[PDB]
Amino acid sequence: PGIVELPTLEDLKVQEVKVSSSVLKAAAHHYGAQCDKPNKEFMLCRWEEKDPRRCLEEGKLVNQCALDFFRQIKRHCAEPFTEYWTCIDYSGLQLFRHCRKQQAKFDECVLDKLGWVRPDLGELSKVTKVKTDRPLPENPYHSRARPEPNPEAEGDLKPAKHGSRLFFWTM
Amino acid sequence: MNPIIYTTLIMTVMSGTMLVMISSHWLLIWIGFEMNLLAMIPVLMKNFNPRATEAATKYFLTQATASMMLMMAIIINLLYSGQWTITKMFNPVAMTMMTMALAMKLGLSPFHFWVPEVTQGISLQAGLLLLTWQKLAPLSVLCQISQSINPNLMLTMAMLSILIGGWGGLNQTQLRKIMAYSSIAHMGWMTAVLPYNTTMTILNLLIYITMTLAMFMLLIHSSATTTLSLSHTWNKMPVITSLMMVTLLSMGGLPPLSGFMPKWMIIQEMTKNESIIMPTLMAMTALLNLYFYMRLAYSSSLTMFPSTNNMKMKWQFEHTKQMKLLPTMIVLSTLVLPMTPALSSLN
Amino acid sequence: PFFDVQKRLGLDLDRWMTIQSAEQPHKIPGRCHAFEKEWIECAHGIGGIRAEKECKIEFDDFVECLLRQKTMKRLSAIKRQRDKLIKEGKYTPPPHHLGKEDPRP
Amino acid sequence: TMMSGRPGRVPLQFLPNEARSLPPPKLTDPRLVYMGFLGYCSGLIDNAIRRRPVVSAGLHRQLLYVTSFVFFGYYLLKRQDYMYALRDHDMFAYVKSHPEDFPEKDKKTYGEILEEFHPVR
Amino acid sequence: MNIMLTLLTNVTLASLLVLIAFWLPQLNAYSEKTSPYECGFDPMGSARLPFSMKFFLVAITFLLFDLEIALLLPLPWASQTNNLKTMLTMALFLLILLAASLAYEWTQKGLEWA
Amino acid sequence: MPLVYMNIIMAFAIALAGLLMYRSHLMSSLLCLEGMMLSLFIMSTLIILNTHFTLANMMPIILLVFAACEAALGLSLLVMVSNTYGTDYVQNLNLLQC
Amino acid sequence: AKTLLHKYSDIPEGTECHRKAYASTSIGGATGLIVSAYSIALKPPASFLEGVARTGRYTFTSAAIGAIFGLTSCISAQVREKPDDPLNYFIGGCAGGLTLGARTRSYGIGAAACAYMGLTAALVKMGQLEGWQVFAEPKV
Amino acid sequence: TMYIAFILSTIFVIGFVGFSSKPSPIYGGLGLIVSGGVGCGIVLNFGGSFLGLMVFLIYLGGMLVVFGYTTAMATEMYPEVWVSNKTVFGAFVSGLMMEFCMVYYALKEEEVEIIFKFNGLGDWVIYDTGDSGFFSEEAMGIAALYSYGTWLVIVTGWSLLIGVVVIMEITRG
Repeated sequence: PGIVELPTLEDLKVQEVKVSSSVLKAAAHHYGAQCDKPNKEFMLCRWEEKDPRRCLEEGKLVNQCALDFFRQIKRHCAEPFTEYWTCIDYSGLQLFRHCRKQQAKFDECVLDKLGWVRPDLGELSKVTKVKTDRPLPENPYHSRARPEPNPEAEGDLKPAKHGSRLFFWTM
Repeated sequence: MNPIIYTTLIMTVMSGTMLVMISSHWLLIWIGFEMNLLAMIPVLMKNFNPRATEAATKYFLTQATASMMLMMAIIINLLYSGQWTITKMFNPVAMTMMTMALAMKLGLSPFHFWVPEVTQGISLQAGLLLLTWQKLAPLSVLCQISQSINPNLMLTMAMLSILIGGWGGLNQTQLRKIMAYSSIAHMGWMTAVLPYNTTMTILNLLIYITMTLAMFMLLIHSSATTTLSLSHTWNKMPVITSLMMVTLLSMGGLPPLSGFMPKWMIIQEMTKNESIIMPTLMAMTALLNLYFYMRLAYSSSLTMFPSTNNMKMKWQFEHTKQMKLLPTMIVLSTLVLPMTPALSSLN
Repeated sequence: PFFDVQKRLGLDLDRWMTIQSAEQPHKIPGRCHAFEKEWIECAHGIGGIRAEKECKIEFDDFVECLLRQKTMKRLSAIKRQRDKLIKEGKYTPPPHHLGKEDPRP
Repeated sequence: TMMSGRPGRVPLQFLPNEARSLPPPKLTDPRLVYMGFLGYCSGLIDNAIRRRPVVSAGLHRQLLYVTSFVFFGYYLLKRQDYMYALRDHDMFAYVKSHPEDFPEKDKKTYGEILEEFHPVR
Repeated sequence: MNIMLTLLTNVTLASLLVLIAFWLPQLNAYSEKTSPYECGFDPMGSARLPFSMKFFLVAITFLLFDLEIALLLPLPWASQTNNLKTMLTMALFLLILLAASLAYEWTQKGLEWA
Repeated sequence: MPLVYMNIIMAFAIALAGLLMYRSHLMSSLLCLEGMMLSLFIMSTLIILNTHFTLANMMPIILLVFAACEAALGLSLLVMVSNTYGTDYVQNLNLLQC
Repeated sequence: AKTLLHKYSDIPEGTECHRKAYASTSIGGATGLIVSAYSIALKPPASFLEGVARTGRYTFTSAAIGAIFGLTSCISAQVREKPDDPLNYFIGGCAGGLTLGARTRSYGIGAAACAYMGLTAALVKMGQLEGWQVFAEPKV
Repeated sequence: TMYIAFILSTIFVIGFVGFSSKPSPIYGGLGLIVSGGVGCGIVLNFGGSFLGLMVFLIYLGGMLVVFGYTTAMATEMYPEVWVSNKTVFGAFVSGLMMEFCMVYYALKEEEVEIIFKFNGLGDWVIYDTGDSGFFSEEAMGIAALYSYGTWLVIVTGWSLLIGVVVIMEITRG
């Protein structure tokens, strides 16, 4: 067949979000609300192109907005956030119900210094509309031409010319 | 066995066959086969005898082996295709395994050995079901996959089935064993045309079912399981033995009787596909079946055998059990040749 | 005798598990959903005889996805050649392939 | 399997609606009369088996035999005629749509064709 | 692989206990001591003779009951579906059929022994 | 195919050969039947898991159910033979010939 | 199976009689081994040595029949210079039947086997020449 | 440890040979026990925790009733082991030799075609790189039996009830 096109090592280099899973989970609720716009565009791209190599640029914008999200936290809510994710990091399940006291401290500072409001229950799971400008892919599956269907029927029925033409049977 | 329980078991056998003939999933076809076996074993052992237990054990072993091979073939076809639908099987090895399994279920030779034994072990009531209803599901499965069937293997099995059925029928004096070998020969006849035209297989199956229903119901109406016991029936009821002679002549494939229809149509279809040696050999080998049918006709009606004195008392009484379908099955199995152009309805 | 009572009465008794491209709980896609979708849509309505030869590229791709026989053959050839090169010292595995560089997140 | 996979075929339907465009078999059809004859023979055999007067006993039973046989034979014949009409229609359509596979042959009269003469001595 | 390690450690510990049991004590064996125990008297027949099961039917049905228990195990996950009506009806159907099979075996004197 | 598939298919073949080759007891034949059923379960399970055929993950359980149904059938036939002959020896099944 | 068939048929008629005879012998030996296996399965020998003897006898009979048939047919084709005449195969089949009778030590068996085998071999040759299909591919 | 599945499959074949040679059914029982446990191990290694534990549990319970019968029906005064009869030992040795030959042929020769085409690479290769998320895909597919597979549930339940009935009818004399 052909040669699988692969993007070069340079063009898939991004400033990685070098934080931990516990850190991400602590800020996840606010991250979903603030970084909604670029993340949803990337998800729409991946779920319409169905090819990771056709959404690298949108993937880069996810990290850039994710880094910008944490930069504001470090500048306005550094210490209360560090208390929050340290508590979450302790539990093996990384539960939210064992750190509600620290969560309220982080939400209170963020609501004042940055103005962010934590999304309510059942709000980060809703299906959203994404207004993009990249054209909708015409053939995402790279499908071949569908074979021509067989000829479809004909007009009305008429009796067999001489009935059943089975040997000596005249009818 | 309680009549309610017997009716439930019979309905479970029928529901298993209908599941096989109705589903589009291989797993459900295998499930229907399993249900058929599960509900058939006690039906085989309705009358408890050591011979009945032996027949049930042999039938269970054979059908279990066949079902295991069929499920292995299904699993291999899924592995090589990722498909469960009953369609063109995509693996030759899986096709061969499935063909062997289905031939073993049908009793096609050289998987014929269990049929004469299981048929003899069970009563006439169970033998009728075994030789008529138990052939529907595997034949339907074969008809659904006739495109993927390797013609060489199926034709070899059919020819061997006809040869072995004829040869086995000649040395048999037990009526049930004669019926079993005749069933083997007719199954070979049916499976001969499977790669060519399945509607001819359906026609042969219908004709064979009618003939075997008539024969088994006549045997039940005479309560005869051996040639000597059937010979006495000329004295008490000559009508039954005359109808039996007519049905045997029909089973031989003698025109103008209905038994000529399947062989004639099969030879036609096989000659349409430029196969001239195989149908000729099959027609010539049918003469052995015709031979043992004629021998039975002699011992039963064409010639009269010595009766016993106690038949005088039996002369006074009339049969109480009445099989309502027997006259229709006799008529359909003897006088339907003028109606072959009805073949199209089976399309 | 495939008495297709399901298509007649409209019931769906077993057509939901015939293929892996059908609806599955929580929309968990099959490993070869795309290939099977292409093969089925290519070979829909044209008959089995035509589907065997016409939509054969799609079926070959589907089989390759299912079993990965040719991909495994290529990988085995690569492994054998790499081993032969290492035996003769004509090749040196890179540090990221030797567990010396931190893998990207 | 030929007609089993025809497009538009509704499963488990004895007579499709398109069959009504064909003339129904006449009630005086010889095939229908033979179906009635088969029913009468079935009635006679039923009388013979149950040891009752073959030609007179149970006129209602023989009548029912004949009626059922004629009814089912009429429907069976209608289906058979429909299927043969379908076969002819499909064959004609396939011939029309494939002119290359069924070309007209040059019509040479016997005066032109040379067929060898084999004497009988 | 941790479960494999645990299994290996347990098996090795048990086999080491067996080894110490069979090689630490002072062994003095003779024919009479190793003879089968039959409450001080010599056994009449072999212990490998047939031993009739008076509850054979119970075991053969316990086979199918274990099958039904295997069918019922996925229930905790089955409650997480959106088709709770169909799921509940099918689960109750399986349980009703199990109860019906038990009742049939009970009434037809199948659970009784001998 | 992976070598595990080869091993499982070979196990099924060995169990089939064992079942087809009786020696004395009918119990060992049922053992070979159960072994074939187990091999088919393992094969189907590996196939379903590997291809992520989620909706087909219930197939091996159904196979197991009908497997132990056949096992119960075999066990009941075994007890009847033992009751009728005293041993489960396959040679006692000899009345029905040809 | 078809490997041996094409190892025998690809050899042209009346050429390489030794190799043709060897191929026919191999086919006969395979058939005899199949027959021996079936006989052992259906009619069990009392001892392993008895089974080996039965297998050896059947295999030797079948292989001798095949070798004699091949040699006779090829020699007839060579001498008569008629590769496409079924009489060669008829003579080969009758020779095979005579060898079968010799192995069974019965004149009647020998004569009957000669007749039937010769007829069948002539039929096979005629089918090869004309194109008769024992197993016809479904064509309709 | 990269070939754990292959080792388990070899033990599977060994156990199948063990109970296929037909020793005393008691010993065939432990042969099937080992085979079932190792198959559970394989299925666990492929991600089928519930399925593997299910075969382990069912066969463990099933072979128990077989053992009960082995001591009631198939009880020989001298039960035979794999080293008790030259027929049983021959079958066992033949099975082991067949398994070893095929394993050696498959390993030393990467591509092996006995009946199907087998590749000598490790089974880890065929694994997928996808993420199931907060799912046990096998568990969800199995639990879909009560939602999607209503027909399967009905047929299986009916078959089990009819199986109980059939057992009672068979074992009644």
